[PDB]
Amino acid sequence: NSLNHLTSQLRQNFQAISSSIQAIYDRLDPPQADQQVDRLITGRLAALN
Amino acid sequence: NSLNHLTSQLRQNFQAISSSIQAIYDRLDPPQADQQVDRLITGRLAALN
Repeated sequence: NSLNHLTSQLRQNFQAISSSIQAIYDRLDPPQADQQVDRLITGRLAALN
Repeated sequence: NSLNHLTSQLRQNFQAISSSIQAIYDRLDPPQADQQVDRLITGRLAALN
């Protein structure tokens, strides 16, 4: 159960524009993408916790 | 490891302007800054949990 829960957390957006990081640097300039990607980093660190 | 991990999480912004509360105030109006301070509260209570 722990692995299926952990892997399914990668679908979450965490109020980001996209759940795929490459889809963020493709859409926005690098300065704007960092403040969007940061939500994916924090949300997925909490998933590991 | 539990002490330094807990203290390092005080650096985080949790999608606020800054990690310092006194920086959230003196930059923003009170009712707006109140919403920003709440972001630090949830992030740091989760760190304690």
